[PDB]
This record gives sequence, C-alpha cells and structure tokens, in this order.
Amino acid sequence: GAMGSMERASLIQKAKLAEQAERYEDMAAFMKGAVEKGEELSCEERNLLSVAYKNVVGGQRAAWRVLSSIEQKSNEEGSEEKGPEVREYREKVETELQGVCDTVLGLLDSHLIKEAGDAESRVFYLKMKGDYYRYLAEVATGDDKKRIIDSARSAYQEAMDISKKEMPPTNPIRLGLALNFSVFHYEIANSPEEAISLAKTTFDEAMADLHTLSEDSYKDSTLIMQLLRDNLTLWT
Amino acid sequence: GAMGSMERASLIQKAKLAEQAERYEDMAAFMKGAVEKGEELSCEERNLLSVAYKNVVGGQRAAWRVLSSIEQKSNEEGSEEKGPEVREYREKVETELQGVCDTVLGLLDSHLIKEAGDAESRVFYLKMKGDYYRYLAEVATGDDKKRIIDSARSAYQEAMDISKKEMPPTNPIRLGLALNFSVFHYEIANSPEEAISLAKTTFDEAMADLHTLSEDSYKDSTLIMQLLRDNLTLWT
Amino acid sequence: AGSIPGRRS
Amino acid sequence: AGSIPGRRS
Ligand SMILES: Cc1ccc([N+](=O)O)c(OC(=O)C2CCC2)c1
Ligand SMILES: Cc1ccc([N+](=O)O)c(OC(=O)C2CCC2)c1
Ligand SMILES: [Cl-]
Ligand SMILES: [Cl-]
Repeated sequence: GAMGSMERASLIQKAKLAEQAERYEDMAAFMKGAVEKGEELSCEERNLLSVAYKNVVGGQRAAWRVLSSIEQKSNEEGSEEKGPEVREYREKVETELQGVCDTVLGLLDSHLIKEAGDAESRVFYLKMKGDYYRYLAEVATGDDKKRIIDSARSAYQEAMDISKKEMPPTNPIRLGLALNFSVFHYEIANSPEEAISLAKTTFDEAMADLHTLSEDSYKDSTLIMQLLRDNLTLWT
Repeated sequence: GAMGSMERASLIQKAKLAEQAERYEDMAAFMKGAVEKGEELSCEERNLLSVAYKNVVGGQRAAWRVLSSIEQKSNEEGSEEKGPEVREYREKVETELQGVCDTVLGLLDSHLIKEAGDAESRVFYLKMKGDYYRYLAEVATGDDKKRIIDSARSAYQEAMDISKKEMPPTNPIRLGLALNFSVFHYEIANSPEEAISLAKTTFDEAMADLHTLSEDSYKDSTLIMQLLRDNLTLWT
Repeated sequence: AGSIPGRRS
Repeated sequence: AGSIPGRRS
C-alpha cells in the first residue's frame, strides 16, 4: 500500500497520464496500487495493467538480451578476459526482471484470478500468468527451469480451454492468447510443430468467423491474424 | 557512496554496458559513482557522464511537456474539471527532474569544475552547468526563475569566454556550447535576435576554419554546423 | 517470432 | 529549435 493513500479513481487517472508521458514504471506502480484496492478490474483497467507491465518488462528483456549477448561473446575462444562486470550486470538486470514478473504473478494470485468469473477476465488474467512465467522461463537455467516452463504451459492451457468454450474464434483476447501460446511452443518448449499447428488452426478458424463481425471488430481481429501469419511466414 | 564499494574502472565499464542496454538511469548512477571516486574524468568519461544524464533528463523533460500541455488544456474556458491529478502528477515529474538537475549541478560543484584546468574539460563542465540550469529554468515559475536564468547565462558566458580564447572555431565542444547558448537566448532569455546573431557568427567562423581539418574532424564539425543552420532556418 | 506487442492501450 | 542531442556516446 505505497499507493494506499490515493483514491482508486486517481490511480487509474494517473496511470493514463503516465502512459501518455511514456512513464511506464510509474504507470505500473499506479496500476499495482489500483489492484491492491481489492476491487475487480474493468476491461479498460485490465488493459492499463497489462500495457504498463508489458512495457516495463519489455525494456528489461531487451536489456537482458543485449547483456546476455555480450556475455556469451566474452565466453568464447580467443576472447580477452573482461572481468566479472558483464556477468554481474546481466545478473542485476535479470534479478530486476524476475522481481517484476514475481510482482505481476503475485497480483494475479492475490487476488485477481480467483475473483475473475467471466470468461473475458479469467482468460485475460490466465494469459498474463502464462506470459509472465514465459518471461521467467526466458532467463531460467537452474533446478526450476522445467517447473517454470510447466507453470507457463498450465496457465496458457487453462486459458485456451476456457476461450475455446466461451469465446468466438475471432475474439481478440482468444487470438492473442493463441498467438502467445504458439510463441511459447516455438521459443520456450522446443515444439515448433505444435507452434505452427496452433497458429494455422487459429488463423483458419478466425478467417471462417470474420463474416459475423462489424467493420470495427473485423479490423481488430484481422490485425492479430496478421501477426499469426507473420510468425507462420518466419517459421515455414 | 552507494557505488562506494565498486572499483572506478568497473563503474566505467558498467556505464558503457548500461548505454548499450539503453539503461540510462543505471548509466547515470554508475557515472555518478565514478565521479565520487574523486579523480578527474578523461575526455571519454566526461562524454559518458553527459550522455547518461542527458538521456535521463531528456525523458523527464519530454514527460513534463506532455503533462504540462494536458494541464494547460484543463485550465481553459469550457474545460470540465478533472480534479487535482494532472497538476499533482506534473508536479511529481517536475520535482524528479529538478532533483536530477540538482544532482548533476552538485557533481559539477563538488568538485569537477574546480579541478578542471584544461580548456577542454573546463568548457565541457561549464557548458553542462549552463545546460542543467537551463533545464531548471524551463520549469521555473517562482521567486527564483530570474536567478536560475542568470545562473545558466553566467555559466554559458564563462564557457564562451574560455572557448574563444583557447579553442579553434571548429572545435566540437565550442560549437555545441554556442549552439546551446543560442537556444538559451531564443527559448529562455526571450532574446531571439541574440540567438540568431550567435548562431550566424558561430557558423561563419567555423566555415572559415574547415580548411585546417582532417576528413574525420571535418565530419565532426560540419555535423554540428548543420544543427546551427537547422535552427537558423527555423528562426528566420 | 512475435508475441502480442501489447505496449499501447 | 534543437540543442545538441547528446544522447549517444
Ligand atoms: C493479449 C492481447 C491480445 C489482443 C490484444 N488486442 O490488441 O486486441 C491485446 O491488447 C493489445 O494489444 C494492447 C492494446 C491494449 C493492450 C492483448
Ligand atoms: C555539448 C556537445 C557538443 C558537441 C558534441 N559532439 O557530438 O561532438 C557533443 O557530444 C555529443 O553530441 C554526444 C556524443 C558524445 C555526447 C556534445
Ligand atoms: Cl552490477
Ligand atoms: Cl502523483
């Protein structure tokens, strides 16, 4: 409750201002404070939470990849010893990234998921849970890499099961969940065939449902379908 | 001395890694730690210090401008009352920006400027002092706006006096100092004619000295001359 | 391979 | 009106 003295509505207003100012760390802190008020989040508020943390962890992941690449080049044949600094700094960034992922997972566990009864909210939060375990898996190397991977898979799978029962195949959350689960298969689980099959089946089932949509919904769905197609083009 | 336990050379190495990772807050903290070791900075190290803080304060200034624009629109005829949140958040960002400027000015005063005897280092630090007072002036409104403006002017003027005596007119630090002092005149001091005269005279004196330069130095100097020309095109 | 960018509300 | 960008070493 570092934001404990601020009104819920003011935290949401400030999160929107922080987004406009591209102050994503602030945005995430405001949205964490809003979640900790204990009320469920509306559709727009869930999007604000997700956008905030995706930007924060996205910057950390990009930095981790830069540093990991420098570190791997230093541990090659013919490389001059550079001292412990590259590893130490990569570790610092890695720990910070893990801390953000743990914070998001903690919000989902206390108590966003358990109070989420509608399909749109439950699928949204379970997709988030899969995504943040996936980010943990990207940097994992020790006794728990397998368990982290299984936690991501389990969250995505529960979200997929709900989305297939409760949402049309063009629903943008269902589409983005399938996109990200396919990326999990390709990049984390060493299952490129499963990634390709999921992306193809998702795209084809969405295509067959586009006729039911308004112009605005058609634009929303086809945008994500193009991302599935982009991945299929890279993978095949 | 939060970086007090890290070797000076390791702080510099980590500042370079932070730049590659686009972690500019980290970069600034590493360079602050390096300055606090108490030794003078080399040319490359001064550039690292300046790049780090310019990125940090640049992000803050961009955010402050976004929020200040929203706030000014809210305080207009026909605007619905939005509550104190826009002002409160602009104030938070403003205070953070002022804190970074005060930190940089404190490093320059303790004790970078007093130990800087060569023209290249002294001009560099005095230009920095003018720049960070200029950033303070951009947000100032109270009893000290005039004094902040005069502090920027005084620092730039001392740097100009040294640079004119000790550096050729194509020297990139001399050119960038003149560029930024001209921006000070135009944007802060309400002296557009002085800004234009300074930019013109600086450009013309550099042009006449280009014949003395190597190909690499010619590229360095003409790049900054183009920035002077860009401003003159906007101002005339 | 791209996941949902998801960085703009 | 632009000052020195100065954001890349
Ligand atoms: C997981 C997911 C799937 C589809 C989305 N979509 O665009 O519809 C989506 O949202 C965004 O991409 C950003 C705009 C608000 C967050 C997120
Ligand atoms: C005040 C000033 C003037 C000229 C510069 N110049 O480019 O030569 C300069 O340096 C940069 O623009 C960045 C590259 C290192 C920092 C800074
Ligand atoms: Cl470190
Ligand atoms: Cl605030």
